[PDB]
Amino acid sequence: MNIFEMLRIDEGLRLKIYKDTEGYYTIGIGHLLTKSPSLNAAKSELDKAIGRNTNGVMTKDEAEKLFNQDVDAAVRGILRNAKLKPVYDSLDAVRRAALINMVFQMGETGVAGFTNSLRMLQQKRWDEAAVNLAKSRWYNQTPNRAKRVITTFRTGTWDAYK
Ligand SMILES: [Cl-]
Ligand SMILES: [Cl-]
Repeated sequence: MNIFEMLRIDEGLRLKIYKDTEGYYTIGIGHLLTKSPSLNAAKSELDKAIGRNTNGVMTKDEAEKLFNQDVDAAVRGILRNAKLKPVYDSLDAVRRAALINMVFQMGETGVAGFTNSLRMLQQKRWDEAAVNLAKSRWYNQTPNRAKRVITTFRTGTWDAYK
């Protein structure tokens, strides 16, 4: 299992514009298009991302492509972040994937806000961080996914995705 497969599981794959759990326009593999309420604004961000006049639909290949960019960007956002980098650097490979996932779903900024959890993960206090992570809107709004990520940090294995 790896980051890609992991996220493909959490996010799914849709080739037509759709609304995410927060009601925002999205497409592909969890690729947020816009927070605006306008579908055109969305269509417009789509065309611009892909480089062609799409009419709200895309191919698998295009989806995979945005997905690769998005992953790359998340990692890079983590590395450029003064609060995240050190966490990430201290983690093992599995757990890093968990941190990427969160970053991918919530943005660097969102994640950089879990100060306390972060600190706990840095200290390798697994059970405690898992508790702390759960006391969040994130967990309350998308509890199944949060559970998967949290177990991953708690155990350092992929069992939640098997
Ligand atoms: Cl883009
Ligand atoms: Cl969920």
